[PDB]
Amino acid sequence: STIEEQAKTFLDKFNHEAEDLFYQSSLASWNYNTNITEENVQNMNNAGDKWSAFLKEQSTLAQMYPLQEIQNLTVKLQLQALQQNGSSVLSEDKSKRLNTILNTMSTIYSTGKVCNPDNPQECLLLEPGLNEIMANSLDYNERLWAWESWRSEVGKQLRPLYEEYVVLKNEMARANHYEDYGDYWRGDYEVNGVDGYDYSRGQLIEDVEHTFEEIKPLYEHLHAYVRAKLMNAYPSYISPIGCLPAHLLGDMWGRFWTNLYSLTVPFGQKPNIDVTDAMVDQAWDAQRIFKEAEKFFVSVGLPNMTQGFWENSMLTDPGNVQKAVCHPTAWDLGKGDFRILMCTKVTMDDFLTAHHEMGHIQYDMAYAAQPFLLRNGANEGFHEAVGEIMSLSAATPKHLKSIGLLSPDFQEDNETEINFLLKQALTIVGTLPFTYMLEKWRWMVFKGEIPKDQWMKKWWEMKREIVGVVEPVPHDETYCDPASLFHVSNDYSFIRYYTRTLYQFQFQEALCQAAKHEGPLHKCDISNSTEAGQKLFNMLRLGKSEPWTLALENVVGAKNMNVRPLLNYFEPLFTWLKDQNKNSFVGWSTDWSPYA
Amino acid sequence: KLKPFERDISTEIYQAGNKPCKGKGPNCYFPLQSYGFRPTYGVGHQPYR
Ligand SMILES: *[C@@H]1O[C@H](CO)[C@@H](O[C@@H]2O[C@H](CO)[C@@H](O[C@@H]3O[C@H](CO[C@H]4O[C@H](CO)[C@@H](O)[C@H](O)[C@@H]4O)[C@@H](O)[C@H](O[C@H]4O[C@H](CO)[C@@H](O)[C@H](O)[C@@H]4O)[C@@H]3O)[C@H](O)[C@H]2NC(C)=O)[C@H](O)[C@H]1NC(C)=O
Ligand SMILES: *[C@@H]1O[C@H](CO)[C@@H](O[C@@H]2O[C@H](CO)[C@@H](O[C@@H]3O[C@H](CO)[C@@H](O)[C@H](O)[C@@H]3O)[C@H](O)[C@H]2NC(C)=O)[C@H](O)[C@H]1NC(C)=O
Ligand SMILES: *[C@@H]1O[C@H](CO)[C@@H](O)[C@H](O)[C@H]1NC(C)=O
Ligand SMILES: *[C@@H]1O[C@H](CO)[C@@H](O)[C@H](O)[C@H]1NC(C)=O
Ligand SMILES: *[C@@H]1O[C@H](CO)[C@@H](O)[C@H](O)[C@H]1NC(C)=O
Repeated sequence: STIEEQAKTFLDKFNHEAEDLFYQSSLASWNYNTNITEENVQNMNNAGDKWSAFLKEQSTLAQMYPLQEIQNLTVKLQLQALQQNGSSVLSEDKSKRLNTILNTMSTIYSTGKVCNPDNPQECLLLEPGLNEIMANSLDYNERLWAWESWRSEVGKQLRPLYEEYVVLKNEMARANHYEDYGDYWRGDYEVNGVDGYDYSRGQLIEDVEHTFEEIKPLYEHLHAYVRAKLMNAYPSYISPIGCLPAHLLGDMWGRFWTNLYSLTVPFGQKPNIDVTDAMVDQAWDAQRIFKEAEKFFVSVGLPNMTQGFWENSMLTDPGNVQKAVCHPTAWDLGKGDFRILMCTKVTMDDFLTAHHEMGHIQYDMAYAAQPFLLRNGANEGFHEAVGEIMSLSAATPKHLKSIGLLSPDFQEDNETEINFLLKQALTIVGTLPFTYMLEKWRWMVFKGEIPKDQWMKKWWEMKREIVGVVEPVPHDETYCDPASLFHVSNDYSFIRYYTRTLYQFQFQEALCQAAKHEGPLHKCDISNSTEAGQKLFNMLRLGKSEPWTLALENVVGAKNMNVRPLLNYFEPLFTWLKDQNKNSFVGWSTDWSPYA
Repeated sequence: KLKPFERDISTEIYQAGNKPCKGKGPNCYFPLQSYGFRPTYGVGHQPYR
């Protein structure tokens, strides 16, 4: 034989073993999730440990295969991933310290709490009441104090841990050949070895900056409109032309502006699409919702769910002594097994979440025969975009009218459509500039350009300059404001959602164009469009065997991410915001400070 | 490839690489492998008479 044959046989053996081992680990984790017992915990821990040990030993053995004698361009990528993912370069003490830091961060974030002053008799965690207080309470002073207390009790105690973690990550990057930890994170989208499709790790920063610059007018118009609306509620606490406080965003972290939709609704008198009432009146249960979702997936040409999925996916929680997590998740165990774990209720939001999970499962079902190492998408945002486009297509009123839950006599006009577009904007675009700002801040903290003793000062400068939101109460270097977020606490890439939005909007526009859809873009459906389904399935089967640029071009015909679909989807909303902001100043004033 | 009416069953050491793997070592596996017929398993691991 030759080196190529040896590598192919080794990869096949590793894939066959890893499929079974990962299936066992995922099955144990699913048993723990749907049946929380000590034995299930022990089994899941043992399965995960054995899977990790198998990955480590396989990666260690794979280091004997050079990457300069492969002409398949698929075996080489798999071997490189095996060598770089399951193997370790840091010393034992460094890895132990990093794992200890991660465990401490997870424990402190999971059980974080703060409560009323001068009364430690009773206190509540962030999840039970603090989110409810931030999303429902209208008291400016209490919300400001709660935000300040949470930041003080999180960042002050997380600053040493975050510093140690980032120093260890910088040490790991120094041991590596990449520029820094942020460079390593950006290298996920890097494509090499192909002429005409090569990519660079540093291009992502410039692309994200360009997209943010393009989206700047829409976001600044939205911020000006929100400030003008809030001026009628908190005129003294909010400057008429200044920056909104960070604790008036409807949530602790200020990620999403959806919680303020009810307070600042442009038109509260227009009728709303209430499918929950029709679902309740017509006895629409979880079984019927799942059947309708399967029917919709069949209509777009995707194959129906089989008996294995139905008997493996839980629908409703058994309850009583049995307790399970209600976080909606989709399971990809391999071996032709896929499960959905979610607590489902009769709401439109739960319908959208169910469509999201079903789209993710269908995406996971598109590489059943592909190798285990190739059973994944080229880009981390493609999976989320595929999961979300089905929900976006189902969320349109056309499908609701077709099913019959929406009244056939319902009408659509300027006001309702503008309100829907503004709700979608507050849901999606409300975090995209925040996403860019936080990803850039993580890039700087990983690279180390910003001095550590100036980390907080640069964070405040970025918040006052790019975000356009002024801090109600400042913090010195003793605090760590970003550490209060889940993504920063678990050290996850904070660019997935920004790319996912563009990918899903490009896919939606391309499928609407392929479906010969007519009328405004935001009222489009692909329920009876099989050409769009075939175009999507062309990208679905590619997986990691093809570059992400080629996969995107096969659907939308673009060599890079574009925000033009996003801008076009909200063009009437942009015009309405421009018309409304005639007498409202647009921009952020850095000199002004609420704290004198 | 086999021959008509064959009963080849052997968990012997497969010659996967170029080296004469008469014993054991790296890139040395076995051709015959366990199936694992599971009722939960669907396509690829289902019994057929
Ligand atoms: C190299 O080795 C690493 C591990 O050492 C592998 O990394 C794993 O990759 C998979 C897929 O790429 C990851 O699975 C996805 O993780 C995402 C991360 O989210 C985290 O946070 C959420 C809470 O917000 C948790 O629920 C989640 O478990 C993660 O901890 C998830 O967001 C993804 O969920 C999405 O898809 C599912 C369907 O699968 C939907 O149900 C969800 O709603 C959501 O849309 C998904 O779970 C996995 O987390 C990675 N592991 C780690 C430790 O990060 C690489 O794959 C491997 N590379 C190879 C082999 O080439
Ligand atoms: C890179 O390595 C992969 C893995 O071996 C190669 O894929 C293999 O390609 C051959 C054809 O070139 C496939 O053979 C198939 O045989 C059936 C008959 O059983 C026939 O109907 C098919 O049309 C096909 O010819 C083989 O199954 C396939 N193996 C895998 C695991 O996918 C690939 O060709 C290599 N690439 C290069 C450039 O060498
Ligand atoms: C959960 O596990 C226990 C013990 O393994 C078992 O008795 C029980 O039937 C399982 N299911 C539920 C719903 O409790
Ligand atoms: C899937 O769903 C049902 C199963 O009987 C059927 O009506 C439908 O035609 C099926 N479609 C496909 C593509 O299998
Ligand atoms: C109202 O609808 C008309 C369609 O005839 C459109 O031209 C106009 O821009 C809409 N107004 C707003 C504020 O969107």
